[PDB]
Amino acid sequence: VYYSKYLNDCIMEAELHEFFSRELVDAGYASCSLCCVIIQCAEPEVVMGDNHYRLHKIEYLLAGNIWVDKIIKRGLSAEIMVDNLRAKLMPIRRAAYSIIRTAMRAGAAGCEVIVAGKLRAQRARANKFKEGCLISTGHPKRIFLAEATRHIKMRQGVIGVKVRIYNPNIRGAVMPDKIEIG
Amino acid sequence: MVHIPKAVYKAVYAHLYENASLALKEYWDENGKLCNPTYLHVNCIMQSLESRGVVKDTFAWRHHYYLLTEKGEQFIRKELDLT
Amino acid sequence: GKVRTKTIKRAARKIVENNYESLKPKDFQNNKAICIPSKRLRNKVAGYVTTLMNRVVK
Amino acid sequence: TVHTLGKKKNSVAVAFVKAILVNNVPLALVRPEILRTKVSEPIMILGLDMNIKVAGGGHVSQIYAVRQAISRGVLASVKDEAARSELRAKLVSYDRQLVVSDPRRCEAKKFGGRGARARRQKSYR
Amino acid sequence: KYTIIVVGKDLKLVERYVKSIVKEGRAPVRRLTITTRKSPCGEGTNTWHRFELRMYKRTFWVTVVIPGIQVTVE
Amino acid sequence: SVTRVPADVFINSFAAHLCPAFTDYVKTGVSRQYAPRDADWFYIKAASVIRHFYISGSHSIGVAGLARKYSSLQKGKTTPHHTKRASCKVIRSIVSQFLGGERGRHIS
Amino acid sequence: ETEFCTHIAHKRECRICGNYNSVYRKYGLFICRRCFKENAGKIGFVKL
RNA sequence: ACGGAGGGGUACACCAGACGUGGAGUCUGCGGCUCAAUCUGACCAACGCGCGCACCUCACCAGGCCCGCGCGGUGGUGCAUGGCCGCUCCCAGCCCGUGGCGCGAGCCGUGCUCCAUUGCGACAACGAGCGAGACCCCGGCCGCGGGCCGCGGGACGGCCCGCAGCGGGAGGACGGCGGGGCGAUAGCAGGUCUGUGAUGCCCUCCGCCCUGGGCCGCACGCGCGCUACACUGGCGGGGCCAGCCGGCGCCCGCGAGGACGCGAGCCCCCGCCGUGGCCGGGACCGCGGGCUGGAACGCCCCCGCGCACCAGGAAUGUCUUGUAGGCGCCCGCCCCCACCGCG
Ligand SMILES: [K+]
Ligand SMILES: [K+]
Ligand SMILES: [K+]
Ligand SMILES: [K+]
Ligand SMILES: [K+]
Ligand SMILES: [K+]
Ligand SMILES: [K+]
Ligand SMILES: [K+]
Ligand SMILES: [K+]
Ligand SMILES: [K+]
Ligand SMILES: [K+]
Ligand SMILES: [K+]
Ligand SMILES: [K+]
Repeated sequence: VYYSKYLNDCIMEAELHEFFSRELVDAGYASCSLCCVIIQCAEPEVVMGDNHYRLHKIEYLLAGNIWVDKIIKRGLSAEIMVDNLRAKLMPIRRAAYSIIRTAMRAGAAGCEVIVAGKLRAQRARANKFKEGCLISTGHPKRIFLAEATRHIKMRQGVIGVKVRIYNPNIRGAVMPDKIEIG
Repeated sequence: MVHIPKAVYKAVYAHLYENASLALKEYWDENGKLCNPTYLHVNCIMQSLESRGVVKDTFAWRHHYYLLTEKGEQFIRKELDLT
Repeated sequence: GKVRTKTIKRAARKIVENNYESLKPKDFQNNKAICIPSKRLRNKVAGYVTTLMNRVVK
Repeated sequence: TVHTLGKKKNSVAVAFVKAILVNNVPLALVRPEILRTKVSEPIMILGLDMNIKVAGGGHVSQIYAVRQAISRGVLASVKDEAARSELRAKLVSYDRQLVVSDPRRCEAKKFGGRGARARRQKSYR
Repeated sequence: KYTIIVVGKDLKLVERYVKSIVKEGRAPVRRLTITTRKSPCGEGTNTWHRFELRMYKRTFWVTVVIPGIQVTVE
Repeated sequence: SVTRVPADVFINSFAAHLCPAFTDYVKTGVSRQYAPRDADWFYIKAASVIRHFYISGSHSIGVAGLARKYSSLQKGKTTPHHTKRASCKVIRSIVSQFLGGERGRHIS
Repeated sequence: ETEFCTHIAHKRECRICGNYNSVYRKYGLFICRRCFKENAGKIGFVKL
């Protein structure tokens, strides 16, 4: 039995991710890895404040190192951008079209956004804005597609938003469908 | 205003110019894991420290997480007579 | 299987018009000249190629 | 030195053949005395000193693994010859399972029923 | 003499790690599994989620740094 | 060897070649609802247990390993039927009789 | 003052939400099936 | 949309069969009744469903502490909402750019075949995408490597016959690969605020805890199941084989069950009983002995007591290979305990 140790490592990695999703919302959290914790984030320059005081305070709130990479393409990640839609709440059409446009310039090959809540007159409906090509079936869904959903604590009722980004082009494996013949 | 020693040990788990940080498991042993005064003595006062803003909090899986401010550390300067 | 999708057939056309010379009316050999991101996909496209050859001869 | 295997469902039979034992109990003393015939079929339709170790599954599978092992272990006796080519022919004209293993295995259970096809009764009232 | 136990959940990472340790130089797989009703409450067709998790040993009775890999020596 | 003769002959012809009183008012287990009937059964059980030991030449068998060797079902209970073990005192005592290491016992 | 929490019983609740009911303790997961679905994904449990 | 309208397809929906269910006792859920409370949801797609009720879990009842002896709330509102789920549907469908027709709602794009809007080929339409397929997982046969695990090969409607493809043969481990995972657009005033630091708006300050009880009460009608109704059987002694992975020696004690320590059932063989509610069937009850636990009302074991039941009306369900069915084992909730569910 060498596996209690590793399983508790997994559950504590879940801990650190969810805590970071509660807290580092200010600085575009994405994800973290456990090893010496190495963190995928959207700007490190604030998570390290002046004189690293806050970063050290966090490390010592992981007792009761921390080193951080950079998200090179901000708009490809369905997490900091769904936080962006959290921020913009300002008209729905324009908010979600900016949400799409940033991803499409950043290099998404498909993108779309779903919104549901009491938008007009005491009734929930569901908007769906969209741009480009998307897929939803089989194993490649878990590689190339990316989904993220967020609750919003509105003045009136809660607002659910989903951002879905499709990248069939990464530096990696080739889709079983596309067979470039030359 | 219950126990002056209790309400000083709870501050003692704050390194003032250093960077310790506090967490709280809210059982509601029966003593804390940090020093050994009771969870209850920690919890009653930490409500007030939240109201004042000597410290701020987030929360994740039944576990209070705190972090110390500028103004709160100023407040503690005089309660521990440091410089 | 029975029916081949247009992905397979679209492949088979370009492949055979590009290697009319190299292709024989057998399957083992035609595999090499097709050797796509999967080996079963390879298998199916080569299966259609092996038929296109003995259909273009006659 | 000769190696041979035999399979039925989860039954694995190992045979060392050299110029007859099944689980240390000789041929005609293996438990199912009715299926003893079924075991002894190849020997009489077609010695050396063979030796077997077999486990897995149940009685009938043990039988269909040891029998098939002994068939292969004397099929590999002569080499590169017309006997090497016609023994397997008499074995097939007895049963093709006397060479090639049977590939059937139980299909897994799926929720909402006791087995692989039986559901539970559907009552509207 | 020295004992090495090296463990990880992802077969690719584990195989890489054994491949890049011999660049220097029965405990089989078992699986951690659960089944559980898909829905929150108890209404509708009884469908089930079946979760699964295999994790591996590699044994090195000795006579790269990969995050998610676990090592003990004893 | 002994293997070259069958067991259903060995047990009987060896009980015919061989003694507590708890033999009376005892069933062979909580499975069996009646005590056995052929009052030679204690000789027969003893010959069985020794025919089962001499098989195991190297490793040490045990007495729970022997009650688990002699098991059957429990029924008349309205429920799906479960397998139960036999008694322990009987087999331990038969082993002690036939006895005159690290664990259990062994042959010779 | 001398009655508050006398009784002894299992203190079994989920570690993520706080539900007294329907907690898995296999392997020592100490969590509930509802909570399990939205956090098992990265604790590691996957579907095949 | 629908038609007791025509035409073309298809599925265990029917055919041919098999195994059942409805008739008995029994476990479990629902109603209705009773109650200080018997907390509550849901009526194909509610009803072994909301993961195992002595205490806690508990939302409900009889009492009692805190702040006998703003804040919290398992309060409401799923017809105020988010996410997850079910279902229409695992159906084969959905839809864009430029052009054409029309005042416009709109239309166009969108025979031969396959499991399939899969394709052939034709066309005021040309050209793309999703869903389908591909993909992932498991399991069959064969190689190199390590010491079974982990890296690759192999199967394709390929061969030979008869008329995009329907047929017949051959070889091979497997023949048209097999069991599963995932799953389009559009939605339904299904279900779920009682799973959560999801939550708007109302009401309570109904918060937390302590003891005792109830949810398990019972003429009664439902549903899912378990053991039967025997001779293709029951009983007594013996033989011996699994897989999902897994501790057992010394003893005591009829047994169950204690104190101390260390690393499979069917089936087969041989006998008995002899068509008799019999030795089928094992409910209901009367003593004892044990385990859990602060606490038995929970569970085991020993003797005795031997109910109903003779194959079940009107009705009704499921299934094509290691499949139905028979046999048993294991994991979940779990102080103890499976008749349940996942295997
Ligand atoms: K249900
Ligand atoms: K149900
Ligand atoms: K109570
Ligand atoms: K025209
Ligand atoms: K017009
Ligand atoms: K159209
Ligand atoms: K047309
Ligand atoms: K047309
Ligand atoms: K036209
Ligand atoms: K290896
Ligand atoms: K390996
Ligand atoms: K909810
Ligand atoms: K209150």
